Amino acid sequence: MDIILGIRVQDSVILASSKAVTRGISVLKDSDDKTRQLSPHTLMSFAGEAGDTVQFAEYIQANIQLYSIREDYELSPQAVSSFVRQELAKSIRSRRPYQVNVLIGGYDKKKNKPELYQIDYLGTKVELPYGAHGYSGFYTFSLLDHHYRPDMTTEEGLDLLKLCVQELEKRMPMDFKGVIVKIVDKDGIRQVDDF
Amino acid sequence: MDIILGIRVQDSVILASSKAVTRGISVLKDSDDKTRQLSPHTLMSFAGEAGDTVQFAEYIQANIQLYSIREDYELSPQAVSSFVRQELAKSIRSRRPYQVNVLIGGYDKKKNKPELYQIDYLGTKVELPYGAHGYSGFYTFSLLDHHYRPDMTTEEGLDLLKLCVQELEKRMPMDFKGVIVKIVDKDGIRQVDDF
Amino acid sequence: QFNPYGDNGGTILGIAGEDFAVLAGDTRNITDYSINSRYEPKVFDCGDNIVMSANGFAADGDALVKRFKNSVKWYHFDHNDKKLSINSAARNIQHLLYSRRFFPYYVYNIIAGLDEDGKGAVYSFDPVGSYQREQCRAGGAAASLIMPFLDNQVNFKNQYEPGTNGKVKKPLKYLSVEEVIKLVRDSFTSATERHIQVGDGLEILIVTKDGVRKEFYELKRD
Amino acid sequence: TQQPIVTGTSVISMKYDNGVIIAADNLGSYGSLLRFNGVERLIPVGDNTVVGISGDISDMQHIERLLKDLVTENAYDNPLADAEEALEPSYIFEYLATVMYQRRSKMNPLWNAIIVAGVQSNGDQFLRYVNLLGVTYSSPTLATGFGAHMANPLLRKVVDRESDIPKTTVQVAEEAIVNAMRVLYYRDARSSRNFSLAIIDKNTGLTFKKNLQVENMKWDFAKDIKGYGTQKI
Amino acid sequence: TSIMAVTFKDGVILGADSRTTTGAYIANRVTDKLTRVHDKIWCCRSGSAADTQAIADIVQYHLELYTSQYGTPSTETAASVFKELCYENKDNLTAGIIVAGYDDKNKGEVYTIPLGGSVHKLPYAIAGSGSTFIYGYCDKNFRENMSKEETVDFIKHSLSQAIKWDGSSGGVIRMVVLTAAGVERLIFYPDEYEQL
Amino acid sequence: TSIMAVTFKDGVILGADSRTTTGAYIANRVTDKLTRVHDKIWCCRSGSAADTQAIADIVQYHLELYTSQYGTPSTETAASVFKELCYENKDNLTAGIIVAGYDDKNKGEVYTIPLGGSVHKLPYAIAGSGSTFIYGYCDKNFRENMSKEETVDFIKHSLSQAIKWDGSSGGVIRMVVLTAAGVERLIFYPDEYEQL
Amino acid sequence: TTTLAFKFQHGVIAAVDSRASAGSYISALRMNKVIEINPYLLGTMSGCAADCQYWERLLAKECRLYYLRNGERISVSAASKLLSNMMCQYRGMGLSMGSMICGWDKKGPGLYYVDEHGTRLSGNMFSTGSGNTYAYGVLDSNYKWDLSVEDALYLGKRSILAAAHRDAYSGGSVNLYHVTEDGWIYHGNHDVGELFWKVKEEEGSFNNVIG
Amino acid sequence: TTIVGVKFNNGVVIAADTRSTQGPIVADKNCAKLHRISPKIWCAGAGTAADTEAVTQLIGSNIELHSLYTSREPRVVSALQMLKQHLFKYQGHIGAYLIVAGVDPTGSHLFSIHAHGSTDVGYYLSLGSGSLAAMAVLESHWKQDLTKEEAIKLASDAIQAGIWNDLGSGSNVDVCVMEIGKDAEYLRNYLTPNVREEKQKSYKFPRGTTAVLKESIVNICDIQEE
Amino acid sequence: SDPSSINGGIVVAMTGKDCVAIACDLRLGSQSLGVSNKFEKIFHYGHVFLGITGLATDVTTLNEMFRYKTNLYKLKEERAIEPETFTQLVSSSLYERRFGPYFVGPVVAGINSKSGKPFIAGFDLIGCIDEAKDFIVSGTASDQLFGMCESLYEPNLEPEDLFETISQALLNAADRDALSGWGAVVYIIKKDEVVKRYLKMRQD
Ligand SMILES: *[C@@](C)(CO)[C@](*)(O)[C@H](Cc1ccccc1)NC(=O)[C@H](Cc1ccc(OC)cc1)NC(=O)[C@@H](C)NC(=O)C1=CC2=CCC=CC2=C1C
Ligand SMILES: [Mg+2]
Ligand SMILES: [Mg+2]
Ligand SMILES: [Mg+2]
Ligand SMILES: [Mg+2]
Ligand SMILES: [Mg+2]
Repeated sequence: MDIILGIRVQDSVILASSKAVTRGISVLKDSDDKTRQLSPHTLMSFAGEAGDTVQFAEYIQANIQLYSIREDYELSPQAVSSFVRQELAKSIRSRRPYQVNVLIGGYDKKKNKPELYQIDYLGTKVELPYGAHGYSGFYTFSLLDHHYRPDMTTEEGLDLLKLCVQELEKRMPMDFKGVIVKIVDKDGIRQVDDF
Repeated sequence: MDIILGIRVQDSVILASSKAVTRGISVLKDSDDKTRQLSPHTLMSFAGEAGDTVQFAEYIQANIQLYSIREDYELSPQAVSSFVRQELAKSIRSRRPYQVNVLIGGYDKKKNKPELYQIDYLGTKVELPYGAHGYSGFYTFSLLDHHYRPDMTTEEGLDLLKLCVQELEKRMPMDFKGVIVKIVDKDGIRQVDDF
Repeated sequence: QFNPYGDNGGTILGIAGEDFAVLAGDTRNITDYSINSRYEPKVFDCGDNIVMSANGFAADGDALVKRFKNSVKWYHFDHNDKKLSINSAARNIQHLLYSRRFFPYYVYNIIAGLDEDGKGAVYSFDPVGSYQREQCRAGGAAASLIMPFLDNQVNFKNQYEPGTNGKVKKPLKYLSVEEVIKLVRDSFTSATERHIQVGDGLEILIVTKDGVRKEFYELKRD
Repeated sequence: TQQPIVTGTSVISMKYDNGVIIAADNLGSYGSLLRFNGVERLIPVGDNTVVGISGDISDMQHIERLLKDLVTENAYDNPLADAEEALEPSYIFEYLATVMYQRRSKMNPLWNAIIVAGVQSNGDQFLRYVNLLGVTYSSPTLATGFGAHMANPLLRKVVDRESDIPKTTVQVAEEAIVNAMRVLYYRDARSSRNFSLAIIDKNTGLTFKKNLQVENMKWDFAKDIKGYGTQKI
Repeated sequence: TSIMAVTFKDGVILGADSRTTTGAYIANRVTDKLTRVHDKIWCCRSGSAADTQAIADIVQYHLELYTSQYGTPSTETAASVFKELCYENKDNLTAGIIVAGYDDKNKGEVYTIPLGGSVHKLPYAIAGSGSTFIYGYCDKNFRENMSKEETVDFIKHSLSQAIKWDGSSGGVIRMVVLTAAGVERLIFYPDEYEQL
Repeated sequence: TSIMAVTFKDGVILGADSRTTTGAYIANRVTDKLTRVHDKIWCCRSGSAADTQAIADIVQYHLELYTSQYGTPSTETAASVFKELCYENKDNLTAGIIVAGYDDKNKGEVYTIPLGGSVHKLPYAIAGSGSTFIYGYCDKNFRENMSKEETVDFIKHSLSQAIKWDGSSGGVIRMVVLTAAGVERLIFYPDEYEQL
Repeated sequence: TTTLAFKFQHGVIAAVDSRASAGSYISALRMNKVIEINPYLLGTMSGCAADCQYWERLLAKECRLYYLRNGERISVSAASKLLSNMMCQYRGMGLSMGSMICGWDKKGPGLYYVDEHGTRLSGNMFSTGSGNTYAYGVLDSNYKWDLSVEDALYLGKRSILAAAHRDAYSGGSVNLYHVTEDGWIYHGNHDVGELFWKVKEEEGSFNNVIG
Repeated sequence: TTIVGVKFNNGVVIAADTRSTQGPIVADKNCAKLHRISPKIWCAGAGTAADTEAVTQLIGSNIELHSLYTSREPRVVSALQMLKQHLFKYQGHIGAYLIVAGVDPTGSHLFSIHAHGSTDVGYYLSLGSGSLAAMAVLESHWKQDLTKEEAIKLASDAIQAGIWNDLGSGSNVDVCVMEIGKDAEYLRNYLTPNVREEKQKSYKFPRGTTAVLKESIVNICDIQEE
Repeated sequence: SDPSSINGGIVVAMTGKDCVAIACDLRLGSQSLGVSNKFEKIFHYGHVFLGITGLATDVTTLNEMFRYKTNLYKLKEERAIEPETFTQLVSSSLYERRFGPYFVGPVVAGINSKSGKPFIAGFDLIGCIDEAKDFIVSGTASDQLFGMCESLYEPNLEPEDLFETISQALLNAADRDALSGWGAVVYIIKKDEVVKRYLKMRQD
């Protein structure tokens, strides 16, 4: 799929992901949710080759849910991100690699800190205040470099995110049909229904 | 460039053409007018490879304007369309062909009839009640086949055209930044400034 | 580089009547511009009142027929000498073909017989296993020459009743075996004229409740 | 997948009233080089079958051994190995055809074209072809390689259809085969003058003729041919 | 193809086979590969038949015009015209030509012109696909100032072996003798040379 | 490479040149191409040196094990082991081997095994890139039941011409004589064979 | 091909054409591109005919086994997922199969799009095949949730007609299906040749075409 | 295509089949492959059909003008030389493979010519996809000092071999005989061994079977007076 | 990509008793997309009719060219061109572009005004003439037309019978070709009257 954005503010992580799905020359769906809840305080968005994205995300989801039941304990966002990276680093040297890029947004309940991890299909992990995959960063990083502060509120984070989407909508040739926005904080995961 | 549409109603011809211009991954302009007035009652829209489109259109424009001055007489839309076709049919077997597709909308003052001609880069001419180039027809022709009548008014023609653009905006992956609409009738050529 | 496939030419034709069915095919076998045999049978009696022809690459066609004949034998062993119905045979053949989805049997297969209500039946396949029951089907080299003729003369397509002028179609009256054999002979005589891979001989297998009957007719040898 | 190295050219054959004839030259070519001049490409199996092979010689020698082993294996625990349960041409052919088609299906073919000629138990004539693709066919006349293009037309003038077989004698059939071999020597650049011929008759059995030569050749008219158009001297 | 030209006491002899192939099919089994460009200047052709025929026709034209103006041309002069064509058009040609001729002053001379368009004057020359198989035989058996009958036997034996091993060579052996006496054509059939 | 094996009255002789090339560079000018697989069964190698060495080493292993169990193997048996390797691994090999040996029963025998893995029993055999140039010479000069000295001269003269025309061949001429008397190694240097 | 399917107030409509092609040659005029997996489950076909038939009939085997083990009909969601998992095993092996799984279960009417990449999408409306763009044009401008069964059947029928007309590799006839909570209902085979002229006259559409 | 040329006592004969194809499809069942360069010089061609015609008509035109200029009857070597120099210039891109034969004041002649510009001489020749089938017959039965009647038989037998055994050849046999001191006789459809058998049924339709929308008269005449 | 099959279309011509017929479909497309159902492929220059299949730009271009040439022929010769002569003009004009050809499959049809003899002919894109007595076919459904014409045709048909035979050959051939159809036209030609009929066919 096309565009996935992420931003870590003071007390939460915000993920924005496009709604479009295209086969051939036709847009089959304009309300697709490119994300899976890995645990109550960990969300993963994804983008890459057709089919591989969902299969990979659901496979990761199943493994983390299995861990949660076995230990009766939620893994830290850092631990989950490391598990995901290893699976992708394992995948890249397989017969047929999984062509999937992800952002992992989580709230660490132990440290009381939001955390955003960017991982590409090769297994390249980086912790960031804000991140993106593909061409999305080419348009948005200049705005984020300018406006971003670490003490921003969730509402200020959403306003800066709106500005990023507006820039994408102006200068990108592709129509990605807007974005679904989700917030990850101490209370869990919720969706912003109006954006 | 991307999308150019045309429709011939009772007493006029309407041409709609996209506003987007893209180089690399960036949309450089969202207000581009993909058309040239060949004569007071003849308009030509165009779409194809970068640079070739404008060069070809302006070359045709110059030749028709030269004819008008020499004879003190406006050529019929049919005559202009035949001249254009021959230039493209001449071009396709050249060392480097001009990769340009056109629609020619004109009002014949002698016969008191609107006329729409569709010509592709090979020099393939067809007179039609409604026409398009590239992938535009794949989305729009089903609507036009259903709703089109030959006795339609100009206002009904614009409403049917709005429906076509809405369908394109829904099902096309590319963002073409809306369209500039122009009407060709007995009184000449005018632009619809609000669409 | 080694090419495992080839083209042995030939053409086949299956037509279903009301209480009978025919499966016809020319007897010519070829490679490129040479003739291998003027009489190499292509349509076979496979048992249980079923006839079959696999047209295209003869080696793959002979293997498929050989396998299906074997499938019929084992169906009797495993299911108390039960008769293999034409619809059950068709489905079985689909699975034989799809077993080689990634190294296909390069053949267009047709079978003919009678359904469980005694009516004539023709089933048609593609090289990878898609099948469907049909009334009329030509397969092979001259398939594109013959099929339109059958659409016109068997299903009365584009034919209307005089005087009405296109308002009323020609009614779909059934054909007799004698009328069908005429259409088959004329189909192959016409195909022999305009297609270089078609000729030499014509062998027709007719299926009725009474059994399987053969008819042979000569064709032009040029 | 491979490419043929040392090769053998045409093998030709036909049916006649009481049996079959088969012939093939004694050359083993190495591309354009006429490397080996004493190669036997007709291989008898018992006293009722002759297998003629063209194509790759290393694969021919392999097949030659399979057939030799087939005879050995058929004799095992078989008191009627030299009688009712002896090897038939149809058995030998179907075995080879099974092998050829299996090898092509593994994309590792035996780069050959084979003709199995013989006479069955009931006196019926057997003549069938098989090649590297596993393709099989039968006809009153059969030939491989160049023989398909040049020999078949000559042999089909003698036996054009099935009904001409009882009318064709062994003298006529042998004469036609020998003429065909001469024509191939004139026109096939990978052929030799020396060849072998085998007759399998239902009455007189297997006759295997070696060290035959193409004779009665026409070359004299060459003296009169001068230049390539305008030259007179 | 198997072609050769050999000098001897009284002049020079050209020799060749008669087989022309299109792959493995023998398009012509009685070809005449010994072609005349002047009364006593002949050439042996190898490579593309179209190219070698076109060249030899142009050379024949040049030497006919030379003769009209300047008198009988030398064998060296003929070889130079061949060379000039084969060298300047080397990108579009596939021609290997042996030139042989007789003067009263220079006697028998042999020039070979391989693919590139170089010229090499030699006592004897061999060329064609079948020449490879007789490099050793010809080197061991060639002598200078042989008699006519010795030279005929040398060419006959040599080409016999070339034909024996090369499938692209065969048919009859044609020969052309160039001396002061005149021009003699010879021919030798398979039944004669095969049993050598 | 230029290699050959020739049968004669008292047994068989193997012969070879000594040049190994990597393109136009001579990597080794004193190579020993005559290799022993058994006491009186030797082979001449052509093609990929890696492939032919690996094969001959495996064959030597098989015949050593054969001898331990069943006694002295025949030359035919040795050629069969070569064949079985060269034929079954024809897709990954580039080996042209001549096998030669002496029995008291069968006397001198020569088998050649070209690229495909076919086997051919012959009175004499030639192989290698330089063999092409001596097909005509060897055919004309070979006789059955020659003497030792005649056979040595035949091989010497033959390889001398092969070396003369083939750039991939050269150096010294090595020979191995296989008779009832035993095994004799020979060597002939350029100054001897070049002036033939 | 052109296939479509959409959810609405009274269930789900499914409509397909019946053409088959082998290059420019029309190999079949009347092919069935719908499979009746069970009385409450349908499957559309687009792409390789062999792949569509084999895998959807293998799905029906697996959906039937579900009923025997659990004593209950399989959901549309689960059926679509089994099929998408089959596609993921032969990932990149060259299969060509675009399908819609239509049905009615406990959650109400269900519609899932599944393709050879393993894609699985839930939605109210889908259209696959070489002529899907033409069908989408009619559907998008005329679709409502408040459609009557009669008007809904006509929409799917008219949408295929639009594609059959313009797309060269779509045509022959139209096969209609209506899925209810009592199961699916076949609404016949409609020849496009006859249907075109009928619709032209009654609707007034296709004015450019002469008849 | 199967095409042959055979020399005899007092002249030369050529023959050809009558099948033309577009791949595996037969376009014309009675094509005329025997072309005329001059009255007593006939050629016949295989390969690219348009090239064999165009090059035959071109050289035939120039031969006629040459004959008029020189006040002499055209020679076969002239047609040969003109053809090969033309074909050589286009380096095989003109796919014309011809057998050329004729009689002139020098005598009787028979040549073959290939697309790249090479020419051959012979007493018997064959060209086309059926050349091998025909040549097998020629090599079997040809002899020196043939008569006119023996040569026509050999020629047509050679063409028949191609008709029956080559799929690229078929239908009828055309012949042209060029004898010295005589007019050339062109024998179109000399043999007719492939006549289509009567069809089992007539497919003549009832009048009114086909549906019609509009009828109209087409004006093919010029503009009228008054 | 293949220029002979981008736009699609078919033409067929038949001889009868003192009459000829020529027919064509009306489709013009861009591969899978149908663009026009009014693209007629038959033209006439006096009493000589020419049908052209293949690349539409070349079809249009050639019509304009043969109109040009036949109009000059008439001014100089002071008479209309005949079918036999026109056939040679077409052949000549196509071969002059031997190494940059028009991607077309022309078909000539007409009756000689002097001899009264019916005439048809066909060509390849490069000029090779096919002068058949019975029928000529051209287009993307040429194989289909060959099969229909060969089985339905019989010699010496009357105009009103010939109409039915050619119409059915075209219609049923077009219905087995994706790139042909969308309407059809049939010309029935006699020595001094010509009728043109539009056929009713399926529009898919
Ligand atoms: C449109 C016609 C697109 O062309 C549809 O998608 C159609 C779908 C479909 C048809 C029948 C049954 C189920 C679904 N698809 C095709 O017709 C399909 C197109 C095609 C071709 C090649 C590929 O490979 C990438 C994909 C898609 N055509 C086929 O599958 C062809 C091979 N089928 C036949 O040629 C065929 C002949 C035949 C004879 C008898 C019975 C069945 C036969 C078939 C399927
Ligand atoms: Mg990264
Ligand atoms: Mg034939
Ligand atoms: Mg030879
Ligand atoms: Mg050296
Ligand atoms: Mg359609």
